[PDB]
Amino acid sequence: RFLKVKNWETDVVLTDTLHLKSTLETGCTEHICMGSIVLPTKDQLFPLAKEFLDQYYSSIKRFGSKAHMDRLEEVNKEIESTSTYQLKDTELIYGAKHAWRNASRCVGRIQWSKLQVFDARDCTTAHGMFNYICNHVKYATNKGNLRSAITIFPQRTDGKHDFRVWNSQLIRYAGYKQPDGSTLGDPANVQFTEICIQQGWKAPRGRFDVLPLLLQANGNDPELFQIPPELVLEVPIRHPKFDWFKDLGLKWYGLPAVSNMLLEIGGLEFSACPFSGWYMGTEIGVRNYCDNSRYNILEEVAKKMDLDMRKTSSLWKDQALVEINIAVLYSFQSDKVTIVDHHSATESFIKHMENEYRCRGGCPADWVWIVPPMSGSITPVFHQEMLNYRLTPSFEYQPDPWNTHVW
Amino acid sequence: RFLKVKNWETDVVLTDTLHLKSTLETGCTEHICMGSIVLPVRTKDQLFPLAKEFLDQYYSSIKRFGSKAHMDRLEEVNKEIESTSTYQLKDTELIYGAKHAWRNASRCVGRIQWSKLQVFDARDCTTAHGMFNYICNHVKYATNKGNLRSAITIFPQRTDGKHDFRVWNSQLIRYAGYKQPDGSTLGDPANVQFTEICIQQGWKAPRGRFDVLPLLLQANGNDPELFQIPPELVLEVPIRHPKFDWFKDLGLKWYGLPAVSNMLLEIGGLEFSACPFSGWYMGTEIGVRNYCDNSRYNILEEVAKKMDLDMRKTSSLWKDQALVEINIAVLYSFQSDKVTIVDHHSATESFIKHMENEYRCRGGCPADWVWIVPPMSGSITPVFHQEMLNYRLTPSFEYQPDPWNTHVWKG
Ligand code: HEM
Ligand code: HEM
Ligand SMILES: Cc1cc(N)nc(C[C@@H]2CNC[C@@H]2NCCNCCc2cccc(F)c2)c1
Ligand SMILES: Cc1cc(N)nc(C[C@@H]2CNC[C@@H]2NCCNCCc2cccc(F)c2)c1
Ligand SMILES: C[C@H](O)[C@H](O)[C@H]1CNc2nc(N)[nH]c(=O)c2N1
Ligand SMILES: C[C@H](O)[C@H](O)[C@H]1CNc2nc(N)[nH]c(=O)c2N1
Ligand SMILES: [Zn+2]
Repeated sequence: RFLKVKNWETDVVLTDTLHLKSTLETGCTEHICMGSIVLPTKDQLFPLAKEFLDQYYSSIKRFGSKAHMDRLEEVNKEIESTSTYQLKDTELIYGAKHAWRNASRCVGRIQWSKLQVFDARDCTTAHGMFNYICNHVKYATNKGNLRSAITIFPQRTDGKHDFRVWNSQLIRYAGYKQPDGSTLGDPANVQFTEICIQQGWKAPRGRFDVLPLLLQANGNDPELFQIPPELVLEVPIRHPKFDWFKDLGLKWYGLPAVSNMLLEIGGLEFSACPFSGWYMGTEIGVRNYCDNSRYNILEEVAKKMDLDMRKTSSLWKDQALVEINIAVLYSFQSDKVTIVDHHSATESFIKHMENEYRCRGGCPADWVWIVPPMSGSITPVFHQEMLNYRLTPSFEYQPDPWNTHVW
Repeated sequence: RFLKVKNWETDVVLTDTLHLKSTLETGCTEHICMGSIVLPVRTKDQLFPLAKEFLDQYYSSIKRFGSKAHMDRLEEVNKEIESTSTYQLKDTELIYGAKHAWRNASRCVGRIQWSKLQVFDARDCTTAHGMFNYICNHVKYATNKGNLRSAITIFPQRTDGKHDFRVWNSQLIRYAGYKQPDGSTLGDPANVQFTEICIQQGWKAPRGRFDVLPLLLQANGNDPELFQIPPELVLEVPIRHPKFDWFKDLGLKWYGLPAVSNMLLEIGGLEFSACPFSGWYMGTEIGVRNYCDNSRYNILEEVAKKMDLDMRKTSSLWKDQALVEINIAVLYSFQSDKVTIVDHHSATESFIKHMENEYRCRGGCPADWVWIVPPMSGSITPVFHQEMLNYRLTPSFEYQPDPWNTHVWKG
């Protein structure tokens, strides 16, 4: 019931009580751990609402007060006659911040309380969505000095009137299959790119073409919009020691903005809720650039470095990997675009865990995601035991909408 | 039930049916995953089912399930249990058992090799001197002048839990750790506690940075006794770097034979509390963990100093650079001296092939991702992108508490 986590580098031991307030299911059983698997009515709504409002009033130190009780009553009245309810602005802001706070896969949660919430619940059209998104992009980007934000569109109703952003991130590059047999641009985005072209996008057929947005409002068929190019801050990638690096032709965008998730607050479901913070360097340099199924540039870089690629045991992949990541961090810094390195981010996260343990009785955390994809054990999170459990409010994965939507 | 795992790099999907044979528990619940927690006297009653389960597996593996020889053995074990409260394994079953514990070790990336274990039966051993001799022979055999061979030595099983055989060293070969009055550590900080016990037992400590610890061996629940492994049997590799000539002057070396001696081997409900086993190193065990953990030799700073990396900011990735160089050095030194070692690229790649084969032939392969993924360069290895299912099969290797915590001292 009371659980301990040990840090094996420092011997520090923390006691987790927060997991008892856990609700959703992990996918693990007593017989089998699924820790590494990427994806493991009116009567339903009111307990969810109550649970949420209870934690809200408790957080503003007004638990069991006459405003608490009054609010529980009002919401129940609204559910009874309307079959849903509307959040107060204060509750929406709290819900959003807590969904980030509870994101067990997110290393960057030391920041969770600083989130700027943009209430777009008055939005009715795809055009409205595009406006709100450009405003999000410009506010968050802040000429390179990034600020975390989320923009929240209307909640699911009967689920036939869903707001969805079809893109997985507000800003991503296109991917194209070629007669050549290989892939140009980002192979992750090949399918989406074709859906764009099929909806009518004029693709420039380049390696780094910022995708158009495909916005769906009120359950209607989605529409295409190009983000104003001057709102998309991008960084050319150079190395502080290697002159030739720049000639690889590499760039990345400054704003990571996840747009395919579902925000659940008080049992209410926000299917379009793009949020953004800023990059940890490894996301770009390790995953985006070096994953086999991504830009996959390791082979080319090692070649420019004249390393011995005859034997895996020369660690040429590893040498090149480091240099790629040095260049990402360098390029972002030189251009004054907020980025954080994996040492600095994981250290801040240990500080955040300790804060959450003393202040909240725990911090749900998924070690498989929290440990950076390079140099794992030289960052402190590697040595830190973590307990993973699902708290609400939460962000949840949701399936790509093209498998769901009917035209 | 059919469980599916996906590789996110190749889109290859596998189907696990073997997790259905799993009985022991994980630490996890539908409400909490303890995937990253390091640690998440038997009855006649419980024992025959465990025996039966084991002998059913064994007899199935040999294509003799339900044979007269199968039923004979079940009856003979049944009788031996009711009569004596325990039972003895046939050599054939011991070997199979020990091979399977390795096969089932979900935290081990080296399992492609599981069927080649050399098993040394040391169940006739009665004394600590007897244990020392068995261990020397294991070391010499496993070492094989650098052409390492995997081996396990199995001492007598638990009886009443008052007469346990134990190796007190966590590995057969490890370096001493000495805590100094100024709070610094000399040698390996991981072994300070054990070193102090060896000293209290009368070991005369050389007090250098790489002093091979003596063996502390407990036979038959008796107080442990100390023994020095003959030095000529302890193969070591001085670490140097192919391009950096100053690297030798750090004065690093490491031993070639990784040999885990603190685990418990369970077969058919029997418990073997002393069962040292050994294979060969994956480079990162030494170059990443042993050298670069902050609570181990911690040489990152001193290496990056000699490399003249910019150390004023973590975002230079000075630590990541120094780490790659150290790991290059480890692999280079081992290869140069013809001591078996495997890089993390080659090891994880072989593991994926092992794992896919295990799915085809066996219906699954329990695997602990947290441990399988190497401690540097995670996602440029194929295992990072591989979904894994972790569950507990027997025969098994289990962690056990250190004996100085539990031992009744006789005097
Ligand atoms: C402020 C800087 C931030 C940093 C450095 C950061 C860092 C990260 C990293 C490295 C990951 C793993 C992502 C991956 O590898 O795909 C992640 C995941 C995640 N982050 Fe954060 N994040 C930040 C801001 C935010 C914000 C503002 C939110 C919500 C408002 C958020 C919510 C999430 C969620 C839900 C995940 C898991 C997403 C998934 O399952 O794909 N993050 N974050
Ligand atoms: C032959 C070459 C082998 C390689 C390259 C290899 C590699 C590894 C590595 C890298 C680990 C995790 C290491 C750590 O961080 O502590 C490990 C764990 C383990 N290995 Fe293997 N191994 C090999 C042979 C064996 C053998 C022969 C056995 C037993 C017969 C074995 C059983 C285990 C067990 C039980 C663990 C978990 C240990 C623990 O929980 O501390 N391995 N192996
Ligand atoms: C199948 C599936 C499930 C799931 N939960 N997720 C995915 C997206 C994948 C996961 N991993 C890479 C890719 N996600 C793309 C990068 N995600 C950035 C997260 C982030 C970083 C910094 C600031 C932020 F606001 C947000 C796919
Ligand atoms: C507390 C605790 C629990 C547990 N299960 N385990 C430990 C030993 C830890 C694991 N990680 C560092 C340290 N022990 C390192 C020794 N591991 C060598 C594994 C190996 C490699 C190659 C060939 C072999 F035969 C065996 C501690
Ligand atoms: C199979 C495995 O769960 C998968 O590759 C995970 C591992 N850890 C990860 N960690 C992060 N931060 N992001 C990822 O996309 C993944 N992928
Ligand atoms: C907390 C965490 O589970 C712990 O540090 C683990 C992580 N993964 C590991 N993986 C290996 N192979 N060996 C280890 O000692 C550890 N330590
Ligand atoms: Zn689990």
